[PDB]
Amino acid sequence: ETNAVVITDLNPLYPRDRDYIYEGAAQIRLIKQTLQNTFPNVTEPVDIDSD
Amino acid sequence: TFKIMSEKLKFTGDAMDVGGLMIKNVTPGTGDKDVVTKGQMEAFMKNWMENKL
Repeated sequence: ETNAVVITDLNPLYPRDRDYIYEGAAQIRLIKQTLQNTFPNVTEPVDIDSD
Repeated sequence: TFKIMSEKLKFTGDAMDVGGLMIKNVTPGTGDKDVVTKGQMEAFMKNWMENKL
């Protein structure tokens, strides 16, 4: 499932259905590292003020 | 920058900063302390109290 993406580029239309999905744990690591790289500062991000 | 504005939580009328915005570079828009200097030049040097007044 690719690997080196840190620009919030996660392809969701290329998995597979009968072969190995022994990457769902690895997907979680890939998802987590993308989130950490984009915003490496998260303690209480209520600062949206949607209005 | 993000963390400080979080404690604000009241920015609804755009900026509404509690400071005085003590920085600016140029333009007849936002006014620095040079407005007073600009005013006296216009009032004295060229508009009201001209030379030989």
